[PDB]
Amino acid sequence: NVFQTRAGCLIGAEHVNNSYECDIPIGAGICASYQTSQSIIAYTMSLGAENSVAYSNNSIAIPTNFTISVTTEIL
Amino acid sequence: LIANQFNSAIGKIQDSLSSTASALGKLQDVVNQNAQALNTLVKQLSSNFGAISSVLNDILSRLDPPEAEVQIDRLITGRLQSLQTYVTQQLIRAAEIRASANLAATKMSECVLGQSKRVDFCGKGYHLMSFPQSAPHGVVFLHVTYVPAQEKNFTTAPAICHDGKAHFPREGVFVSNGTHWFVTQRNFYEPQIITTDNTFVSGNCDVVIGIVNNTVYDPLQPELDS
Amino acid sequence: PVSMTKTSVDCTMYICGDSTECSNLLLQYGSFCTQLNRALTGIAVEQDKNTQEVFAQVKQIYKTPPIKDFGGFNFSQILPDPSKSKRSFIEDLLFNKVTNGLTVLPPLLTDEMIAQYTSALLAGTITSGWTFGAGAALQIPFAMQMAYRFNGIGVTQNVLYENQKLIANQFNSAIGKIQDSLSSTASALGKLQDVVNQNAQALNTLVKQLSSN
Amino acid sequence: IRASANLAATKMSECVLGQSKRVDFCGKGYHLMSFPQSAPHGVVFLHVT
Ligand SMILES: *[C@@H]1O[C@H](CO)[C@@H](O[C@@H]2O[C@H](CO)[C@@H](O)[C@H](O)[C@H]2NC(C)=O)[C@H](O)[C@H]1NC(C)=O
Ligand SMILES: *[C@@H]1O[C@H](CO)[C@@H](O[C@@H]2O[C@H](CO)[C@@H](O)[C@H](O)[C@H]2NC(C)=O)[C@H](O)[C@H]1NC(C)=O
Ligand SMILES: *[C@@H]1O[C@H](CO)[C@@H](O[C@@H]2O[C@H](CO)[C@@H](O)[C@H](O)[C@H]2NC(C)=O)[C@H](O)[C@H]1NC(C)=O
Ligand SMILES: *[C@@H]1O[C@H](CO)[C@@H](O)[C@H](O)[C@H]1NC(C)=O
Ligand SMILES: *[C@@H]1O[C@H](CO)[C@@H](O)[C@H](O)[C@H]1NC(C)=O
Ligand SMILES: *[C@@H]1O[C@H](CO)[C@@H](O)[C@H](O)[C@H]1NC(C)=O
Ligand SMILES: *[C@@H]1O[C@H](CO)[C@@H](O)[C@H](O)[C@H]1NC(C)=O
Repeated sequence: NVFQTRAGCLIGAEHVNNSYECDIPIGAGICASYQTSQSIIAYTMSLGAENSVAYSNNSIAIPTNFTISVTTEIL
Repeated sequence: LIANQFNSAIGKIQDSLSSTASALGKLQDVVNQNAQALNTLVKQLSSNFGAISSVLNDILSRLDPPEAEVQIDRLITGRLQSLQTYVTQQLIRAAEIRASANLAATKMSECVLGQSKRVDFCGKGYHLMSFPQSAPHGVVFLHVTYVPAQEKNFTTAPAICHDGKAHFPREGVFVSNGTHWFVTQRNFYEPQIITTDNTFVSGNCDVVIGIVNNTVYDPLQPELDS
Repeated sequence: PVSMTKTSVDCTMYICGDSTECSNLLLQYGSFCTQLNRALTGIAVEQDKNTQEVFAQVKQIYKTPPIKDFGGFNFSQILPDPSKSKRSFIEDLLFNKVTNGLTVLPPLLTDEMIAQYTSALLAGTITSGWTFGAGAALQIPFAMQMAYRFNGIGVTQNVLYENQKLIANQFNSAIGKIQDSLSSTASALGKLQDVVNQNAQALNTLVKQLSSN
Repeated sequence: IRASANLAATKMSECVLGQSKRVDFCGKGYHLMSFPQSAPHGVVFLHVT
């Protein structure tokens, strides 16, 4: 049960194919987290759900409804 | 609904702040950091620094002055140098805070006192307003940000021909619901009947890329005809 | 500059590398190490915080569609090159102009990772306008975007389209010029070179001090 | 570095993700747009003005 990464030798973590958000940062793009029965996994941190945009000469995407949100910024 | 949307929005912050104190890390660290600096500064008093003991009152009760002078000097050069270290930390750290304070003032200057136009300066999105809120050793803002939600594809073209000439939209972009062409504002869909009252003239159809044949309505003709 | 080299230093090796007779004398100095080692560590995470808040301003990672019909605007130099690191051409030059207890921690966001951001931040910028900062990125054909972007300095859209081909050509030829300017003088990247240099100097000066009586 | 980084972020935040109106903040001229490009330890912008 050993994973080798560019930052060093990480023991105690199962290497995982699936990418998820980073919970704890390790180095060289590998992040660890505690998931399900549960154990510690390390993985290539997902940069998020990839996307792509239906670019065209001839279309627009104009929203029909919005939100009024509130977030907190703290200084 | 927008009123209610804002109302329900605010109550959510009540829960998120109430649920977790982790939301206030950016203030808690500042209290934490200074508390750490003080604790380190306090603990240094116990270090012997090479002196026979770390209590001044001992050394004075322990040695006569001609030899105690040497030992006390060891603390002084060390303990001062630790205090010197702490002050340098504070100056640098205070600059960081003062950097945020000026940023805080500017946000209060431009996001409370008015609507900022700097993208991602008052939270993600087309900013509306902010409500400053007190806090220990810091400030908290409740930004109110417009974020688009429900979206529909449409087919676009930068212009239309009515008589072989070019129309652009004074405000909006050209769209179609598949059979009929509409021009609408840019961040919340509302189609409109493309009339000359919304459109302006510029050139003809032989230079524009994407322009499409269309019919523009003139409100004037029905009045003259009727 | 954005980030520094995440240097970390062990006081105990630096000051008493493998010497029991020494580390005993270091303990008498109390907590100078633990704070120094804490100080640089605080620097280290700050750099990763720098790179996250500089680049990762975007939630979803966009990728460009197979068609490049950018109204004549030619971005082939700035988009990542799929056949190489999925990095771009102009940046490829940029990586080419640059060059005891002392360890170098690696950056959390790897260079390949860094490129994807700069591909995404570039991708939504191209196909979606500014809307990808506010929320859901909305596809908009690029020639439309300039009509907005010209509308953003007080020149109505009729300038762009009535001058579409030239302006694209002007921007296209413009793009090539940086390639020459970057390729010609290494002084184009003076600031970043400095960021490396004083950092290189700091370490060297730090290293040399070991020779002083 | 940090002040530049926050200056860098604001330049992506305001000048990439939108169109800035701060004269002499996105290069000399009435700003149009900008394309970030990765770089070692730093970032390069291509301010199109
Ligand atoms: C596109 O919008 C137009 C504008 O309303 C629609 O045309 C109208 O359709 C209604 C029926 O729902 C008729 O009563 C009107 O007489 C129509 N207007 C005209 C000028 O003929 C059209 O149906 C819409 N089409 C789609 C596919 O959305
Ligand atoms: C828009 O419609 C006009 C019709 O009024 C088109 O003009 C004709 O174009 C064809 C070629 O496409 C010529 O052979 C005809 O002689 C033109 N008619 C006249 C009266 O000159 C025009 O091409 C259309 N343009 C678009 C972009 O749809
Ligand atoms: C953008 O410009 C580049 C030139 O820098 C074009 O690439 C050239 O394409 C021609 C035709 O296939 C080749 O003969 C050249 O060798 C290519 N040179 C380079 C440097 O790529 C590219 O096709 C242009 N893209 C668009 C969409 O116009
Ligand atoms: C990922 O999947 C590949 C097969 O496609 C396999 O060889 C590899 O061991 C897997 N790794 C993990 C961590 O599941
Ligand atoms: C937007 O969505 C809400 C429900 O979330 C709905 O009640 C409202 O009618 C919608 N607005 C428009 C303009 O359709
Ligand atoms: C627009 O069309 C594309 C496919 O052409 C689709 O993936 C996308 O979800 C559509 N967007 C909307 C808002 O309908
Ligand atoms: C956009 O690309 C399509 C190819 O699918 C082409 O047929 C069309 O003419 C292009 N639009 C313009 C305005 O040239």
